[PDB]
Amino acid sequence: HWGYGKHNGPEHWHKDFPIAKGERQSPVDIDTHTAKYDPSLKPLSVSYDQATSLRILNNGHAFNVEFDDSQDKAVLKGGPLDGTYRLIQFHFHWGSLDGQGSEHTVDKKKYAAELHLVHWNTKYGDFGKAVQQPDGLAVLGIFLKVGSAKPGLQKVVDVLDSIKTKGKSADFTNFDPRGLLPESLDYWTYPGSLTTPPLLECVTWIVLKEPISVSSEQVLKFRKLNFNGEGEPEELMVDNWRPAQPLKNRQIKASFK
Ligand SMILES: NS(=O)(=O)c1cc(C(=O)NCCO)c(S(=O)(=O)c2ccccc2)cc1Cl
Ligand SMILES: [Zn+2]
Repeated sequence: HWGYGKHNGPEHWHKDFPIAKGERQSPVDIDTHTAKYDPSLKPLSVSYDQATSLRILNNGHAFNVEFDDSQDKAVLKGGPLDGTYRLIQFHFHWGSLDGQGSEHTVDKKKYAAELHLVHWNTKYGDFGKAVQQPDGLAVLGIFLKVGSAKPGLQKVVDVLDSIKTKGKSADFTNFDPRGLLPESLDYWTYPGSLTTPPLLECVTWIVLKEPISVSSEQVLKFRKLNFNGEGEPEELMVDNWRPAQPLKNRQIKASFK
């Protein structure tokens, strides 16, 4: 039932998912001036050499690229984390226009889109168990701006025609997520939540400072997807982002400056 419209969008979610109004909700505005530099923070370790993508699915909220997470093949560690998190999926949030679409903001600035690489803590054995724990997930968030194309994104953009509507899925193998990363791994980090129902408070957020640029034609192709299922009235999949939530009793830490 939940989604992103006037009658079922973010402002409604708390009815079905009361944690919506909880103490560590995501996303947030990152006020770069009040973020605390922490010189005890380690470089982030992104080991994506042997990642195995399996598929791509339109779930009627976004598209998820799924990975085989049955072995330590694509892992995040270091940075603020204790131990090892395995990549399960990535997806994006984006706008109807280039001036909005990101979930986190930087000094109130909205980017065209935001990439989420979702990982789970191996101490909990799998994803379903991890989401029930306060340190279960680490999500690496990367901002997209419109400018030069990202060559490494094009394989994703080119398959979207095949998964236009809610419930459609395609085989999607040999996709290399390293091609979606910016040069720098400087980051902000804070404890928060899933940004979509069920909104569970289980995420260590790691948000990269450096955006990637993607072309207008690449993001235009994301906007051709549909929230509706095949043979329902067409509703373009745009503005699938939750706005900034109250920081409450949290400090955002920076790995830089
Ligand atoms: N946005 S996010 O905080 O990185 C985030 C987004 C989703 C998500 O896929 N949501 C559905 C569409 O985005 C998930 S999920 O647990 O795989 C899930 C899938 C489908 C429906 C609900 C939930 C986990 C995280 Cl951590
Ligand atoms: Zn997300």
